[PDB]
Amino acid sequence: GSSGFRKMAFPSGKVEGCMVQVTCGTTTLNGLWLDDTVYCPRHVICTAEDMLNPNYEDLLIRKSNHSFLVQAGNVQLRVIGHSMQNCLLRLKVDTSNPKTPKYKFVRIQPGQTFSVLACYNGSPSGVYQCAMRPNHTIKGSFLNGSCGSVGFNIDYDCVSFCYMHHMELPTGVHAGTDLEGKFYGPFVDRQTAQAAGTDTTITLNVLAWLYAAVINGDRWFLNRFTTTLNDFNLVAMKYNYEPLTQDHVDILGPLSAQTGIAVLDMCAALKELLQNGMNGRTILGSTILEDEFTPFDVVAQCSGVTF
Repeated sequence: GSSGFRKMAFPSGKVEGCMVQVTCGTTTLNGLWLDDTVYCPRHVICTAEDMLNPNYEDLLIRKSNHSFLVQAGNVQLRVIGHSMQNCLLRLKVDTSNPKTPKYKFVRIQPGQTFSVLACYNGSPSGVYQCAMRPNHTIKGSFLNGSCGSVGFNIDYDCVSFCYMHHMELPTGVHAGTDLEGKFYGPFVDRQTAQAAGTDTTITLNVLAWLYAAVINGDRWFLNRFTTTLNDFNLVAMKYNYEPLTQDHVDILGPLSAQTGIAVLDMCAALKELLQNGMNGRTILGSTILEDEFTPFDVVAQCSGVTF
């Protein structure tokens, strides 16, 4: 047994210095501060009510430069200009962020990983690695209660801002846009049922997670049965799981080598936890199967065999 899984801590390269808080009305979210400009989700101008059907074009002409309170710690950046870029809100401040790095605005895609700086109430609370699900969402509990946080990659001395968090979908995943205000995926910045096809559980991660568990003591969930790749995916879909490809099986080769448990034998164990549940039982201090951690996040912390 263990006290839970922790995700690797990646570099930030002074990205934490570009974080500020934007407050219009009763809403307060995170924003990106570069030079003399501030970026943040435009729904910061919407009160809980104006979410069922907001027309930002008019909700904006009802705000001035005073309407916005930009904070950089105990320091306030005075808004001397405001415009709108798609779903982002552009704000011109009366000063440039001294610790602004060489950057650019790229727009990655599903599969590509990037670091994300989560902000609890404001202060930076860690940099994490996340990938863009094929449906264009991201699974991470650290983004809960956040918003307006940013994702990026570092190449030498240049920061590549590629993402901004807007709203959390009821399915537990998060939707964001690139740094031009254009959403990644069929999502929108309004309160509406739009989380269709985001409830699919990532088999690859659960498995990895299950390996991470075995590596730290948890074994009870390991029966001595087995299953074919086909007979597994049969159950995979029944419970809304990603059918596993022989390709995915390769990815889980390092861990299978380390623990000495064949990937198919780990599936027979998973298939059980899906047809019977855990029964108030636990795995790495969890009563539900986790899938926020990829095979790489696991191998990272739980090193093991070297390659």
